[PDB]
Amino acid sequence: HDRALAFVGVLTQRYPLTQNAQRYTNPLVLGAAFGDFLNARSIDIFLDRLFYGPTQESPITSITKFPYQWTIDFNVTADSVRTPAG
Amino acid sequence: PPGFLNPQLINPQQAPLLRAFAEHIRANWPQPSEFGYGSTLQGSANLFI
Repeated sequence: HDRALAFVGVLTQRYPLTQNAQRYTNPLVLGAAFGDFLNARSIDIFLDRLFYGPTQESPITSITKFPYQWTIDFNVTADSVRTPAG
Repeated sequence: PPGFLNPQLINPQQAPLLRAFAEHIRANWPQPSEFGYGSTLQGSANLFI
Protein backbone atom coordinates (compact mmCIF):
# COMPACT_ATOMS: atom_id res chain seq x y z
CA HIS A 1 0.00 0.00 0.00
CA ASP A 2 2.91 2.34 0.65
CA ARG A 3 4.68 1.61 -2.63
CA ALA A 4 1.48 1.76 -4.68
CA LEU A 5 0.62 5.25 -3.48
CA ALA A 6 4.17 6.49 -3.95
CA PHE A 7 4.28 5.11 -7.48
CA VAL A 8 1.04 6.93 -8.23
CA GLY A 9 2.57 10.20 -7.06
CA VAL A 10 5.48 9.83 -9.45
CA LEU A 11 3.20 8.92 -12.35
CA THR A 12 1.06 11.98 -11.65
CA GLN A 13 3.84 14.46 -10.92
CA ARG A 14 4.57 14.01 -14.59
CA TYR A 15 1.68 13.64 -17.03
CA PRO A 16 -1.14 15.54 -15.28
CA LEU A 17 -4.30 13.47 -15.41
CA THR A 18 -6.63 15.93 -17.13
CA GLN A 19 -4.36 15.98 -20.20
CA ASN A 20 -3.57 12.27 -20.33
CA ALA A 21 -6.54 10.19 -19.14
CA GLN A 22 -7.31 8.97 -22.66
CA ARG A 23 -3.83 7.70 -23.50
CA TYR A 24 -3.03 3.99 -23.49
CA THR A 25 -0.13 2.71 -21.42
CA ASN A 26 2.33 0.26 -22.90
CA PRO A 27 1.97 -2.84 -20.70
CA LEU A 28 5.59 -3.86 -21.22
CA VAL A 29 6.98 -0.46 -20.25
CA LEU A 30 4.56 -0.19 -17.34
CA GLY A 31 5.53 -3.59 -15.98
CA ALA A 32 9.25 -2.92 -16.21
CA ALA A 33 8.95 0.57 -14.74
CA PHE A 34 6.86 -0.56 -11.79
CA GLY A 35 9.14 -3.52 -11.13
CA ASP A 36 12.22 -1.32 -10.91
CA PHE A 37 10.43 1.16 -8.67
CA LEU A 38 9.77 -1.17 -5.76
CA ASN A 39 13.23 -2.59 -6.36
CA ALA A 40 14.40 0.88 -5.26
CA ARG A 41 15.87 1.57 -8.70
CA SER A 42 15.38 4.75 -10.72
CA ILE A 43 12.77 4.66 -13.47
CA ASP A 44 13.17 7.99 -15.25
CA ILE A 45 14.18 6.38 -18.54
CA PHE A 46 10.85 4.55 -18.78
CA LEU A 47 8.55 7.49 -18.04
CA ASP A 48 9.34 9.09 -21.39
CA ARG A 49 7.76 6.13 -23.19
CA LEU A 50 4.83 5.12 -21.02
CA PHE A 51 2.23 5.56 -23.77
CA TYR A 52 1.65 4.30 -27.29
CA GLY A 53 -0.95 4.63 -30.00
CA PRO A 54 -2.48 1.19 -30.41
CA THR A 55 -4.03 2.06 -33.77
CA GLN A 56 -0.58 2.79 -35.22
CA GLU A 57 1.70 0.13 -33.73
CA SER A 58 2.01 -2.72 -31.25
CA PRO A 59 3.38 -2.42 -27.71
CA ILE A 60 6.49 -4.15 -29.07
CA THR A 61 7.10 -2.04 -32.17
CA SER A 62 6.50 1.11 -30.14
CA ILE A 63 9.57 0.14 -28.11
CA THR A 64 11.84 -0.96 -30.96
CA LYS A 65 12.05 2.70 -31.98
CA PHE A 66 14.92 2.96 -29.47
CA PRO A 67 17.18 -0.04 -30.18
CA TYR A 68 19.72 0.03 -27.38
CA GLN A 69 20.30 -1.23 -23.86
CA TRP A 70 17.89 0.96 -21.91
CA THR A 71 18.99 -0.53 -18.60
CA ILE A 72 20.84 -3.56 -17.32
CA ASP A 73 17.63 -5.62 -17.14
CA PHE A 74 15.85 -4.18 -20.18
CA ASN A 75 17.65 -4.57 -23.50
CA VAL A 76 15.93 -3.84 -26.82
CA THR A 77 17.30 -4.38 -30.33
CA ALA A 78 15.94 -3.24 -33.68
CA ASP A 79 13.54 -6.19 -33.67
CA SER A 80 13.33 -7.66 -30.17
CA VAL A 81 13.25 -6.98 -26.44
CA ARG A 82 14.90 -9.02 -23.69
CA THR A 83 13.90 -8.88 -20.03
CA PRO A 84 13.59 -11.28 -17.08
CA ALA A 85 10.20 -12.88 -16.61
CA GLY A 86 8.25 -11.56 -13.66
CA PRO B 1 23.12 9.23 -41.95
CA PRO B 2 19.39 9.66 -42.61
CA GLY B 3 18.99 11.39 -39.26
CA PHE B 4 21.53 13.95 -40.41
CA LEU B 5 19.55 14.31 -43.63
CA ASN B 6 16.34 14.79 -41.62
CA PRO B 7 16.80 15.77 -37.96
CA GLN B 8 13.18 14.92 -37.17
CA LEU B 9 14.21 11.26 -36.98
CA ILE B 10 15.93 11.97 -33.64
CA ASN B 11 13.71 12.00 -30.57
CA PRO B 12 14.30 15.23 -28.62
CA GLN B 13 13.67 13.70 -25.19
CA GLN B 14 15.99 10.79 -25.94
CA ALA B 15 18.90 12.52 -27.73
CA PRO B 16 18.53 16.25 -27.06
CA LEU B 17 22.10 17.33 -27.76
CA LEU B 18 22.37 15.46 -31.05
CA ARG B 19 19.05 16.79 -32.32
CA ALA B 20 20.03 20.34 -31.42
CA PHE B 21 23.44 19.94 -33.03
CA ALA B 22 21.95 18.70 -36.29
CA GLU B 23 19.42 21.53 -36.39
CA HIS B 24 22.18 24.00 -35.56
CA ILE B 25 24.26 22.72 -38.47
CA ARG B 26 21.37 22.70 -40.93
CA ALA B 27 20.43 26.24 -39.90
CA ASN B 28 23.77 28.01 -39.61
CA TRP B 29 26.09 26.38 -42.14
CA PRO B 30 26.83 29.18 -44.63
CA GLN B 31 25.16 29.53 -48.01
CA PRO B 32 27.53 29.61 -51.00
CA SER B 33 27.43 32.52 -53.41
CA GLU B 34 29.23 33.75 -56.51
CA PHE B 35 30.74 36.84 -58.09
CA GLY B 36 32.23 37.92 -61.38
CA TYR B 37 35.85 38.55 -62.26
CA GLY B 38 38.16 39.17 -65.17
CA SER B 39 37.25 41.24 -68.20
CA THR B 40 34.68 40.63 -70.91
CA LEU B 41 37.36 41.51 -73.48
CA GLN B 42 39.10 38.17 -72.86
CA GLY B 43 38.36 34.48 -72.97
CA SER B 44 36.80 32.93 -69.90
CA ALA B 45 38.61 29.55 -69.55
CA ASN B 46 35.80 28.32 -67.28
CA LEU B 47 34.55 24.77 -67.82
CA PHE B 48 31.56 24.15 -65.54
CA ILE B 49 30.64 27.45 -63.87
